[PDB]
Amino acid sequence: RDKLNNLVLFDKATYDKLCKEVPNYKLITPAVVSERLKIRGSLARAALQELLSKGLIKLVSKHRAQVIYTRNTKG
Amino acid sequence: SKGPLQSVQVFGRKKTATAVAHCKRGNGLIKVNGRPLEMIEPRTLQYKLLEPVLLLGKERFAGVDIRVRVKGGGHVAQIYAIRQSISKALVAYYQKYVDEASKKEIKDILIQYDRTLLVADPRRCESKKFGGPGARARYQKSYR
Amino acid sequence: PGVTVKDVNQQEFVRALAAFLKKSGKLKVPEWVDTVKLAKHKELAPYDENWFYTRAASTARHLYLRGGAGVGSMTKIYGGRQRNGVMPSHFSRGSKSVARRVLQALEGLKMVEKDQDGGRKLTPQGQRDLDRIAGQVAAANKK
Amino acid sequence: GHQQLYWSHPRKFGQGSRSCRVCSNRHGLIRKYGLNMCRQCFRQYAKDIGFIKLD
Amino acid sequence: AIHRIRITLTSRNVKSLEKVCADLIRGAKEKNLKVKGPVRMPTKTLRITTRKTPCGEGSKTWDRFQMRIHKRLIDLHSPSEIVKQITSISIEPGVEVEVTIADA
Amino acid sequence: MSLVIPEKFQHILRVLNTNIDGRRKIAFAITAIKGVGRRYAHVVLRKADIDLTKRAGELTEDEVERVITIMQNPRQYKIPDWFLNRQKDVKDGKYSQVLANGLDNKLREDLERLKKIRAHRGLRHFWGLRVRGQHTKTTGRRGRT
Amino acid sequence: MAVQISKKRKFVADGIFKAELNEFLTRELAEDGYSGVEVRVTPTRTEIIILATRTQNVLGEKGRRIRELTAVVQKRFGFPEGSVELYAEKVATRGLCAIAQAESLRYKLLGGLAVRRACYGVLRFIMESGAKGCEVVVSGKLRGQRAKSMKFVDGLMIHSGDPVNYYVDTA
Amino acid sequence: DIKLFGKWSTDDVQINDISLQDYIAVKEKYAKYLPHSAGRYAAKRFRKAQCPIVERLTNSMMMHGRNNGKKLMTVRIVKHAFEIIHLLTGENPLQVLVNAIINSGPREDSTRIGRAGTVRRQAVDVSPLRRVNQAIWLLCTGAREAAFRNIKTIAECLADELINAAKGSSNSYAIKKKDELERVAKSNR
Amino acid sequence: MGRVRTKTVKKAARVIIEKYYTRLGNDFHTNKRVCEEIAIIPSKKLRNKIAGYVTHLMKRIQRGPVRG
RNA sequence: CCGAUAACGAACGAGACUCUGGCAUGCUAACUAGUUACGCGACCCCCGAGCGGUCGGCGUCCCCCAACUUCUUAGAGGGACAAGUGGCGUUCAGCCACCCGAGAUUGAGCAAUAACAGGUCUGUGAUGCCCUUAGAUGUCCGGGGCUGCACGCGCGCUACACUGACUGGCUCAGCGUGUGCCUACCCUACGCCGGCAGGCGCGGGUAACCCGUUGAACCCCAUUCGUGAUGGGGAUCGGGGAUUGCAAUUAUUCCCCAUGAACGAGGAAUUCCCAGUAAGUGCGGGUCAUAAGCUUGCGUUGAUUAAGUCCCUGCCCUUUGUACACACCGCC
Ligand SMILES: [Mg+2]
Ligand SMILES: [Mg+2]
Repeated sequence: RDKLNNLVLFDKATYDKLCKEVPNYKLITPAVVSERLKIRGSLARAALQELLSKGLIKLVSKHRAQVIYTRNTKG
Repeated sequence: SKGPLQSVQVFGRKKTATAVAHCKRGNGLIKVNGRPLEMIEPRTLQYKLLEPVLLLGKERFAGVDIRVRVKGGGHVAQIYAIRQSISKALVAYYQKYVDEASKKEIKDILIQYDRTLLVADPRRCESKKFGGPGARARYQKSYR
Repeated sequence: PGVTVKDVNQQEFVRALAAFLKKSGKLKVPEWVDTVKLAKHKELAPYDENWFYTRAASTARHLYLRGGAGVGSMTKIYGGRQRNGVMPSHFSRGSKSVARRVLQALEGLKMVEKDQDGGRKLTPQGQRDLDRIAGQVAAANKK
Repeated sequence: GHQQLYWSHPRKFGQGSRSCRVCSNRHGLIRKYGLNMCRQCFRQYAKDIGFIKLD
Repeated sequence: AIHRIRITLTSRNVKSLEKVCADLIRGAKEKNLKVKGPVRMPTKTLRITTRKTPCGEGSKTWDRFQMRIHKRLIDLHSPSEIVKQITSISIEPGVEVEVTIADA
Repeated sequence: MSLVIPEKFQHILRVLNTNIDGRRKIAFAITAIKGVGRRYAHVVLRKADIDLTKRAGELTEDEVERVITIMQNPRQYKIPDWFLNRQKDVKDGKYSQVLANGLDNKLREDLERLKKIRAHRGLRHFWGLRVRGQHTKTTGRRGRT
Repeated sequence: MAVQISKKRKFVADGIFKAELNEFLTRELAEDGYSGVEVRVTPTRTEIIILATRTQNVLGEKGRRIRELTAVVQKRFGFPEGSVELYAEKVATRGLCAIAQAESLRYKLLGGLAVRRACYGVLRFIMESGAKGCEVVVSGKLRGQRAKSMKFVDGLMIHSGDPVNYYVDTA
Repeated sequence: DIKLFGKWSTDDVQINDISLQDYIAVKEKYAKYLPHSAGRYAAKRFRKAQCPIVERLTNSMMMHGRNNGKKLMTVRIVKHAFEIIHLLTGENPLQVLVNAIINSGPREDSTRIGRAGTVRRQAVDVSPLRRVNQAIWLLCTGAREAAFRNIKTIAECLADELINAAKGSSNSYAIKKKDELERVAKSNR
Repeated sequence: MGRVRTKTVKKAARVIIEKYYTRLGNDFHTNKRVCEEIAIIPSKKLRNKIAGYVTHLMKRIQRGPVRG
């Protein structure tokens, strides 16, 4: 536990990492995306609203301090 | 048909926040300071505002025009004042212009859901004393 | 089903009014909108670029809610919490020149006129514009 | 000396421009409601003015 | 006128204020001048909080002094003249009376 | 917008004589330059017409040199007079924002000017004591022991 | 209006006038059995009534002293001329007035009576005049250099609560 | 029918042990639309027993100086936490909270004054009310130090604190402290 | 707790009971309505407290020979 | 308090008392408070509503040209008493629980005998004695000092951050003050100039009439930030601009632009507190020509825990021991 040196902009290694399993688990929040992709978190919010625009992630809450996303329903 | 003079004016209080509901015969609507009931500044307490309506049903509210004015207190004190005022205005209207059978079998739902919907909270404040920052706390003392 | 401004949420209402005021741009926007702070107690300039239109929309909404408000009154609305650094915080008022220039741009758009006594209120066609925008934002929120 | 320096120092304001209307003291004055009375003198005379204790 | 007068009574004690506001209006009723009702203005509470000690040594006890000022307004309105009719005041020490007209 | 990192994304820049972190936003990255703060950075970006929602590392050479020019010469780009640091200079009386170790040597020359004229403030600066009239009885102990 | 001050300041000034007049009358009429002062103020004129035991002594030769005090209270507060009248009233049951009895005790002690006998006489006179109780406390450099206090109390004497204000007279 | 926060019906929630079924207040007589009611629950002893446990969690979640009146903020925190745990688990957030309380309440503690053996002279079992109080306090505390100095917000921290407590995984501060208390009491037997 | 009556109310209650046993009754309001004219009570609180003790003592009297 | 009883009869204190908060759709009263209704209007819907909705827009004590007091105000009154029920109790004094109730323990003020070498002679034209009294220890004037800094301690304020900071929008108070005997110095609406601090004219208010519907903060709703001594913190320090004053340097205060220092929750120790309480949060008064990190009050948000004990620190009563009586900080 020294520092996080989190990425501020995506790269090739993390862009597909985001796109191919983030809309696959139950809880998508900017905090969990940041902590499991080692990115900054403003980047996480921006990426999540881009994926909202693409329409492959379903928003549930949209609160100013706590926004919650989820994957689309299967079946 | 066109029966006039069907109105009551009933107040409710919560921490020096008074709210007067003017219940009146007409189409069913409830407004607070000219604004819709479901539309208030602390929208977290929208359920507290709609609590009497959700408890009793829109049918009993369908024959009343209610306008509520609040000129005191804070935000949540205002919300509690409005909900108490609406409940008390409805029970006063049902006590005067229709039977106390209906008055009682709405008052019981109101009571054994929440007593504060019909009885005001007497606790207001407490004066600060000259030994501490507040009513009971004292300034920190030292011995050495 | 007529719609007034009191039947719509004031937040997206003032946002829509600001957007309309931007798109139909006839304001007297001063030359110092890119430098000044909106109040003495603020420590950064507002993040949004065309904040002047949002502020003018909010002033028009407040004048609809109650008339006769002068520059000092508008600073009383737009006052805030001054942190005062190491000293305990207090309350400060808004920028007098900002409020004055917003009001002057409002009577430049002639939707606001001075009263017989002090302060200024909305003209009937300004009230008409506010109500029309309230109705359209109500329709947008509904459907 | 003469009139040009005996009382020439301004006392149009400040603590030295005000004194107790009873004992001519310059500390602990009460100017509220135009009382202009010392802190101790007010306790002495509050019964006579009419300031009585209720709580 | 054709006169309409206002009489305001202010003092420190409710007993004397009430008895003046009662006997004056009773005299008015016996002297058939229709009375605009007595308006009781909100009480002025002059509060002074002062340290008890004359020294500054002790447990920092503060003595709080209150002065309650109560005032009432009675409007005397008659079709005929008023001042030439009512001349007696019947005012005890303690209470202060002020009479104005509708012009003032 | 939320793309991959651009190819010419330098992680730190070289502005004047100091480096600034390109990882942070542009409005706060150039604040690392002495003589520049949040307000000054925001106003110079606003009058440089650069999107504030992008990092300093993804700016290009033309944009960064525009920022350099506006920072160095604020008067001719409608920066208002009351916004500058060295306003009404004690030496030549010319209104100028100071941007670099020029600020350090200007502070140095002003302090040595005060010491040379032997003013009370200059003497306090020489002795290392407070110069704004603060009470030195109970505070400021860490700077000495 | 602008000429008249507000009600708050007016009542405070009335209290100040009462206190100043009472202090003046205490320091002036001390030997004449001063008991109290009552002011009846009207817009037309004002009446100052001095409750004192020795009315024939507070009134000098053909009212010379009462005229002098009327002129003094005229000039100090600056009333309109002929708008203030000073009357002297003899108190009833002077044994019940703590001010008069304290002044008489002070007179006796200044004369040189033994404090023990003087306090006993004051207490006996008060209880003969008829009261539920009395209490006289004398403190100071009695006997030697070291100070002492002697308290002589008889009858009933409440100390706490509201009724002390209108039942116990203290001087 | 009541639908706390507009959803999450209360009638399906069942308390698995009878020790705390007189002190958990999720049943329909205590089901409320919103966890905010100035009910004077501290006026008399054992009045907090009939206070709804969501109200109790809201009241105990607002601590540490900065947050002593911010009950609306705490209500929104609880609402977001219930949303998160519903998405993460699929069952009733109220059921998760009840299970967390049950698994967090320490069945015994130790208390005395004299010469301490390990911590206290005597091992003493606790009351159901103390179980509920200690469980709520432990859950809120664990969420607080989970959310203090990391990017993960207080809503997610409270959410996964309840998630871990409702199962028992030694990953939650509440049941870690519960196990520590149980071991201390067992040693002080 | 702290509802013990004092001599001021107890003695007055016993005196008015032994004086007006015929007029008094087991109703607290009726007793507090006879008190204002059978006795001069400076305080309403004192009057109603005495009336309550009178009700208690009359219940005790009708159940047995109290010392009054 | 009941009871016993060589005591009987009393007195103070406690209680009682006064103020305060909570209920009174019961009474009186209101153009310096309003409400309802009606009439002019202004705007939306006009598909068609139309006794539709909003208005802190104008009016109906402008005197005939509406009523009423629910809301506000303040007076007289009422109301709560362990009163009713169950249990415990010597079936007494009372205690516990419950119903009905606004309230079944609202906070203060006052407050005994005896004392302390407790504090004030720097509150007094309260004062004994002593000192000084014309080169004054009187008094006045100018300047400086009371701020001065290797250090230690006390009451506090700001923080250490994401339960947050910034930006914008929305939205709610109550105490209480306001133009002066000396005495000069009031609270301020509105308009205009300035980016801000401020300045310039027009008014109102001696006040439920004006500030003021006190558009307070926290909070709420959206934006940016992203775990870094970072957009946390704003100490230190430079330059510049105003305000008060006769005078601002040892910076009075305020404003603007730069510098972002310690500080990442604090050892041993220790303070305060039981319900609208602690705490967060602002606003009045006092001080005030200039001004609050202080204090005294007010309102807003609003809990965790506890209904117990004598363990620590103490207090009261009884018995007991004493070589103490300046009384265990004793004595020896
Ligand atoms: Mg008492
Ligand atoms: Mg910043």
